[PDB]
Amino acid sequence: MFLPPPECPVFEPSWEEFADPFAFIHKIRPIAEQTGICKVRPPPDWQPPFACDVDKLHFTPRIQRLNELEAQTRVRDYTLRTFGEMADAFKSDYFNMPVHMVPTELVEKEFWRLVSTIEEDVTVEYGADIASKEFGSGFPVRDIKLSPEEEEYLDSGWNLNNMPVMEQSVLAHITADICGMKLPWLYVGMCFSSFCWHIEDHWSYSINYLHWGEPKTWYGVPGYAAEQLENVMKKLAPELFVSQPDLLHQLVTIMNPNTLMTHEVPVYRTNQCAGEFVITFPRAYHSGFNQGFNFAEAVNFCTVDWLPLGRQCVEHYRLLHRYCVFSHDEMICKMASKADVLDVVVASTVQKDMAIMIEDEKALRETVRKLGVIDSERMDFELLPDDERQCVKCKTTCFMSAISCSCKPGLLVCLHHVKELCSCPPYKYKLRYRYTLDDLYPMMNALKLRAE
Ligand SMILES: CC(C)C1C(=O)n2ncc(C#N)c2N=C1c1cnn(CCN(C)C)c1
Ligand SMILES: [Mn+2]
Ligand SMILES: [Mn+2]
Ligand SMILES: [Mn+2]
Ligand SMILES: [Zn+2]
Repeated sequence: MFLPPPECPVFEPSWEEFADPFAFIHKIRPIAEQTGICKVRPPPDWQPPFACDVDKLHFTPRIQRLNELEAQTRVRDYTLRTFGEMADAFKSDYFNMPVHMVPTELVEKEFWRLVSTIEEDVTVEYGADIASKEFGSGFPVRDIKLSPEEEEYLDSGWNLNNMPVMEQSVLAHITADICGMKLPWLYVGMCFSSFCWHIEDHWSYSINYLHWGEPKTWYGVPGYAAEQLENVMKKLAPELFVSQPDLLHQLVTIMNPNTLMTHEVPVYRTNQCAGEFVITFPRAYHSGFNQGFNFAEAVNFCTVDWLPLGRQCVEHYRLLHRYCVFSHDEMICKMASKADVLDVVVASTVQKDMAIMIEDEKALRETVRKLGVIDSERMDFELLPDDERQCVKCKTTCFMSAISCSCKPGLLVCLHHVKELCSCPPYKYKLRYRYTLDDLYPMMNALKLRAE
């Protein structure tokens, strides 16, 4: 027996409200961040054109078994037509019904039954990948000859290709290769194909658009309940919490929302239909499944609101020895170096994060100096491959500074883990720093000036 969570908030902005996506999100944040997810119905006039030949679109399917609490990684060939045909026949055969006459309530109820049952070993398939020449964005991009209809949506703020380059997303300024993160993912779904409970890398927002097809069912949990949900999962599925060698290597799972609700974790649901958006807020857990054959597109993004949470996330990561996707501080400094061309509100928020960064860095350098580290040299960390600049203990990506030691060449620790590097005496250690405090304070003041 399954009891559907309460519905999450649904917004129907006017064209005036809908115009600027970042302003609209900021306005709904008070409501939506209490539920973790929300749904956005664009004005009826807003309808981006979906033109597509299902025979030339091809992708490699991924296979998925559907067992509650079973571990899954978060890491053959179909055309969109053959997949679609496979998907419809599956659902149609499973229920002995036309795919559209099966109620969403029923598919939901059936999903939670089959993932629970040991006897059932339903496997399904799906597509998940970054856009490519074999399978491109569902939104119009610049390239062949576009219709005027297509051209109209080229520059839309809700065209998800545009989010990795809007200034209001601080992830745009990142000049590092983080393709997995800042580029939109494309998802081809069939009935029961499922995304396990997770939050986004670095606690970022995400936004998801269902282009066409049968709906996508979501479950969302507000950011404030994140560790509570983690406690419940740690008690019921500990194998998901054994630490992992690489970032692609995260274990996740399917878990009945009722189980979370039973343990006082607030959960909300929704059915995302074609032409609707779902937005997930920072550190809001979500999961769900598809009702049938469909096509979605999704991307992460980071508003100014997020910057302090961004800093908190990386400290988390340090404590948990989890790898980082990028350096938060390296991003902060990149923005500071372009203060003159920053949006004024952005510059203000960045300045505030940078002040915390600098006083924290000050204290850490005083601490390592009292541990006997005397020698130092400037080091351009941004030039090192990421796997070449992780703290050997906590795996954090170094940028502001690190300690090295001649006794163990090429190894680094962050300044929280000076004691974890070599067993040589302190004078053989070196402080590697990107900037001096004297370098940093003017960078921060440029941001201050820019913000008046
Ligand atoms: C079933 C699949 C096409 C799919 C999907 O439809 N969605 N829709 C939203 C999300 C998210 N977050 C999302 N994520 C999906 C997805 C990716 N990677 N994986 C593999 C591991 N996953 C179960 C967490 C599933
Ligand atoms: Mn099962
Ligand atoms: Mn997600
Ligand atoms: Mn530790
Ligand atoms: Zn460390």
